[PDB]
Amino acid sequence: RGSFVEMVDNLRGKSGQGYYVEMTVGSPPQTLNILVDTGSSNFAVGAAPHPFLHRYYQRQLSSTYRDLRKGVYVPYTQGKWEGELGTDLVSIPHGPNVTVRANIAAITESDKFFINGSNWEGILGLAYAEIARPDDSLEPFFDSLVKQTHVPNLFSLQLCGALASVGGSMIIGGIDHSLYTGSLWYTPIRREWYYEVIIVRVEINGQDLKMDCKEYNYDKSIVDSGTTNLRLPKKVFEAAVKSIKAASSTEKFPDGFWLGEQLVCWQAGTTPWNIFPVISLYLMGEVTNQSFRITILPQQYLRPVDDCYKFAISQSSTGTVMGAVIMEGFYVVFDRARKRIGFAVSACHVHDEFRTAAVEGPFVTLDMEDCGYNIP
Ligand SMILES: Cn1cc([C@H]2C[C@H]3CSC(N)=N[C@@]3(c3ccc(F)cc3F)CO2)cn1
Repeated sequence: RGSFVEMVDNLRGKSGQGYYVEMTVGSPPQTLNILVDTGSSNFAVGAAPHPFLHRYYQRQLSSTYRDLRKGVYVPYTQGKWEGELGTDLVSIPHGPNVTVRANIAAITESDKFFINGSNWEGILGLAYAEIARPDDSLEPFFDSLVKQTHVPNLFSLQLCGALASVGGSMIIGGIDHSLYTGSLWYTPIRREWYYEVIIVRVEINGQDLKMDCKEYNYDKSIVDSGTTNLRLPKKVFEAAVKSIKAASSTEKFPDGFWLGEQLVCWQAGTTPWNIFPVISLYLMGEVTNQSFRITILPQQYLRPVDDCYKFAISQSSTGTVMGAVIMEGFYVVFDRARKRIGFAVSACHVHDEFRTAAVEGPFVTLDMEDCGYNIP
């Protein structure tokens, strides 16, 4: 359905600084680079001359700007942004040939939000209204896009990985079959807030972690393009590291490396990928008692920083976060229309002659509903 040439390679970025898409806001159009984030729900752009910014939204130059006369305050774990709500006309030059009236938070103050040295000036929150700030009445961009146009209620992301430049594709309103190999396998979206999914089993080199599956999703598991690492609940991180250390034991590394406090280096071109295990996440499938598994390589979880690397699996207190470490192995379809997320082997994933990332199924998995966490 099935080919979108003009949207292929519409994402850029720098290692660890996120993936961005070009957008225009206002009349006449003001071009801005916007970080693509499936982990949030606000469209928010710099609107004042912060030193780190290449450019910013100048509301005084737009005839289509409309003030909502309402502020928005967004503290989060690692920083904060605040702004003034309004609406304006928005387009995506390397996206669908449409213009929509969307909510825009004009960022007037922030802390640890913008990245010194990055090439983006705003964020595109692609998740659902439930988690939008200040509340669910502030319609997210994608919802406005689907309401105002005939663009189908789906988008897909191919994040390619390799400060080294990164690239990828955001296919808005469809799937591009050239971006993946094999078949797409779908997992249900548990609830429409974050893109919440259920992990039913975890294996390290095919060796099951043997944990109560509720631990894998404590307190949620999400698909997040705005996070670099694969983040795991503390207990799961503890078991995964123990197992990865055991499989990779032919070479010893300091405790700091596994905690991300130190790097590891090998003479350029000699990285011993073969000693590092593959990581498999089994996800809840579309049918009762049926699952599938996605498998990533050390090429996804050992990130380049003499070839030096950071261990990009880390502990979380906010549940599993399937960030770029997962997304870079796969073509990911956010099939909002059918409340499901599809995964297929990415045609751009980094691998070697011995192993490739994989999406396999079906598998028989019982009691999968018990894997989801519920607040008592
Ligand atoms: C629900 N909600 C998310 C939020 C925040 C969480 C942060 C960190 S993780 C992420 N995926 N996006 C954010 C984020 C991502 C990349 C970045 F360079 C700066 C950021 F702030 C934006 O939404 C606020 N409320």
